[PDB]
Amino acid sequence: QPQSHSIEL
Amino acid sequence: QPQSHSIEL
Amino acid sequence: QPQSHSIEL
Amino acid sequence: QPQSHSIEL
Amino acid sequence: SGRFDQYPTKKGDFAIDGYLLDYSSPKQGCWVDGITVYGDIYIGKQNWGTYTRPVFAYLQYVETISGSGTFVIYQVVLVYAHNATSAGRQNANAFAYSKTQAVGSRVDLYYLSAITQRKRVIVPSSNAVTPLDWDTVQRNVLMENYNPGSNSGHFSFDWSAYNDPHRRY
Amino acid sequence: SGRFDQYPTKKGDFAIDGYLLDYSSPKQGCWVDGITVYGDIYIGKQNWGTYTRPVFAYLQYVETISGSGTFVIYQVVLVYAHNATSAGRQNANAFAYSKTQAVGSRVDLYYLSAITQRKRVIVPSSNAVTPLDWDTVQRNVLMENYNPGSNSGHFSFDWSAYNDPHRRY
Amino acid sequence: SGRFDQYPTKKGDFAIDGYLLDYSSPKQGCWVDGITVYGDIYIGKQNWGTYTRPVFAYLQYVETISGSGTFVIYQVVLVYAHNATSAGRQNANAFAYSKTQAVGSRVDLYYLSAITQRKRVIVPSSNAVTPLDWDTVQRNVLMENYNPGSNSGHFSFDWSAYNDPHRRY
Amino acid sequence: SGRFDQYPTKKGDFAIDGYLLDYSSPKQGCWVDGITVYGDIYIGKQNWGTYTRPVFAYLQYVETISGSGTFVIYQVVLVYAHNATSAGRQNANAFAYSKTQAVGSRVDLYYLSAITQRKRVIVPSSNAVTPLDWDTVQRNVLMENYNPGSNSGHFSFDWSAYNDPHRRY
Repeated sequence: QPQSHSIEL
Repeated sequence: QPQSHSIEL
Repeated sequence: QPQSHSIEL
Repeated sequence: QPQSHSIEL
Repeated sequence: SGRFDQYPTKKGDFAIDGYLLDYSSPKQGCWVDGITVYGDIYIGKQNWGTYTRPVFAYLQYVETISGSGTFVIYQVVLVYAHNATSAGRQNANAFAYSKTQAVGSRVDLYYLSAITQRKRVIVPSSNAVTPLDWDTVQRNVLMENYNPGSNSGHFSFDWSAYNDPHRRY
Repeated sequence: SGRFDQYPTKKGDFAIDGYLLDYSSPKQGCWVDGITVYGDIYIGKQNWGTYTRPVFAYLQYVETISGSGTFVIYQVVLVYAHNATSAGRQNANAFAYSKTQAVGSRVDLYYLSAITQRKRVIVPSSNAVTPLDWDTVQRNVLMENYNPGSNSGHFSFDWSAYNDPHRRY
Repeated sequence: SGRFDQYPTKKGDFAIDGYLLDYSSPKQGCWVDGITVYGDIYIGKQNWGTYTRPVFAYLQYVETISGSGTFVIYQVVLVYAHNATSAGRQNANAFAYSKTQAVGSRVDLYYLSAITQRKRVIVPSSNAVTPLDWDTVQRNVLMENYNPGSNSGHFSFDWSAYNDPHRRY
Repeated sequence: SGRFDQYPTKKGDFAIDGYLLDYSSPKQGCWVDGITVYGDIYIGKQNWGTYTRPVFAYLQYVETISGSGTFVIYQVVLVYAHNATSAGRQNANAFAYSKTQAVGSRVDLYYLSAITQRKRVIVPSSNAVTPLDWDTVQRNVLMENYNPGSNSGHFSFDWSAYNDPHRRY
C-alpha cells in the first residue's frame, strides 16, 4: 500500500 | 503588373 | 558622421 | 569479465 | 482589430527583434517593411516563380521556466507574403487563407507563410502578454489588409525584384 | 583567399537562403545588401547606441548522417556589422577582430557578429563544399573589406537609421 | 491495440534511445522498465507526495529537412506514470486521462506525464513511420494497461521509493 | 576537490532533477546509481559493443538574465560511463580522459560522455552556485574514482547487460 506525507489544505 | 516565368504542366 | 546618444559610465 | 561481440576492421 | 492597426512598422532584423523581444514590456506584433525577392517556391505539384516579402512579425510562446518565480519564453515569428505566379488555377484551395488574381489568362496565388526565428526572450510571468495566433495574423494581414487587385493596403509587393539579380534565386 | 571578392551580393531573406541552401550546388558564401538600424547593444559593462546592418552570409556544417549514403546538413550564418558608438575607449580589446574610429573625443567600436538561421538543407557528400570559418569571415569582411575612416569598402553603414523611428529600437 | 501489446520492453536510457532512434527502421514505441521515485509534484493548488516511474517511450515528429531528397527528424518522448497521494479529492478532473484510488479516507491520483528528450534521429522519408499521438499513448498505457486497485498491468509502482533516500527528493 | 566525495547518490530521473534543480538551494552535483546497457557506439573508424551506465549528474550554466534582478538559469548534464570493448587498440588517445583494460589480447576502452537534459530552473543570483566543469568531472569520476582492473570505486558496471534483451540495442 502506498505511503503518504501529503497534507490537504 | 507582376512578371512571370512559371510554366503550368 | 554617425550620430550618438551613448553615455559612458 | 565483460563479454564482447566487437569485430576489429 | 483595431489592435492590428495600432501596431507600429519596423524595418531591419535587429529593429524587429529589439521592439518585440523587450524583457520590460514584450510586444504582441509589428508590421514589417521589407524587400521583395523573386524565385521558385514549390506549391502542390510543381515550382512557381514567387515574389516574397516580409510583412509582419509576432511573439510566440515557447515554454515556462519555473523556480523563483515563474518565467515565460518568447520567440519572433516572421510572416512573409507571397505571390506565386500562375499557381492560382491548381492551388486555389491549397491554403486556408489565400487570394487569387488574374493577369490575363494566368491566375496568381496570394498567401502568407511563417518562419520561426532562433532569438528568444525570457520574461517574468507578470510582464507576460497574450500572443497572437497564426489564424488571426493571416486574417488581419492578408484578408483584411491587402488587396491583390490594386497591390495596396498595409503593404505592397515590389515587382522590380524580377529584374534585380541580387533579389533573384 | 581572393575567392571572397568572387562571391556575389544578395538582398532579401529568401534570396540569401535560395542562393546558399542550394541542394544541387551549395555555396560557401555571399555578400549581403541590407538595412542599417540603430539601438542599444550591451558590450563589456554597459549599453551602447549601435548601428547594425547585415553584410555577409555563409554556409555552416550542422551534421553528417550515416547510410546508404553519406549526407551533409548545412545552415546559414548571417553576419552583421556594428558601430557601437563611444564603446571604443573601454572595449577596444573586447573582440579578436575589431576597429576603432574617433569622432571628436568619442571612440566608436567596429566589429562583426554572427546569427545562425533555422533553415537547413540536406546535400549528398558528392555535392558537399568546404565551409568558411568565422575567423576567415571576420578577417575578409571587416579587416580587409571595410574602412571606418571613409565608411567604404565592400559595404557601408547608413547613418540615417538614427533619424528613422522604423529603424530604431 | 493490438500494436501496443506487441511493443517490446526496454531498460536504460541508451537502450530506449538505441531501439527507437534507429535510422534504418525507426520504431513507434516501447514499454519502459524503470525506477520508482518519491517527492513533491505541484497539481492544482498545492504540492503532493508523488510516486514517479517511466512506463513508455515513443517517437515524435520534429520537422522535415528538404534537398536530395526529403528527410524526417524524430525525437524520443519519455512517458512517466504518477501516483500523486491525496490529490484525487481536489484534482479528479485536472487531467483528461486519470484514475482515482482510495487508501482509507485518502484519494490517490493516477495520471501520466510526457517529457521530450534532446536526442534526435534524421531518417529518409522512405523509412519514415506514423508516430503515436499523446491521446492514444495515455489511453493504452494508463486506461487500458494499468489497474491502481491491484497495482498491476503492463507495469507497477515500487512503493519502497518512500523509504529509499536515494529515490527521494 | 574532496567535495566530490561529499556529493550524495541519487537514483531515478525525477530524484536526480529534484535534488539538483532546487530553486531554493541549487546543488553542484550528485552521483548516479543506474542501469548498465549494451549496444553499438561509434568511436574512431567503427562501431564497438559498448557497456553504458549513468554515473554522475551536475548543474550547468544556461544563461544570466537582466533585471530587476539578476537571475541565473541552470540545466542538468547527465554523465555516462562506457566500456567500448576492443576499442582500446585503435582509440587509446581518442579522448582526453580515458583508461584501457586488457581482456586477453583484447583492449577495452573506458571513457565518459555527457548528455544535456531539457529541464531548467530559474534561480536568483543570491542563491546561485559555481558549476563544476567537464574537465573536473571526468578527472574525479573516471580517473580518481573508477578502477577498470577491479571494476570498482564510486561505481561499477553490470556486465549482465550483454545477456538481457531489455538492456540490449
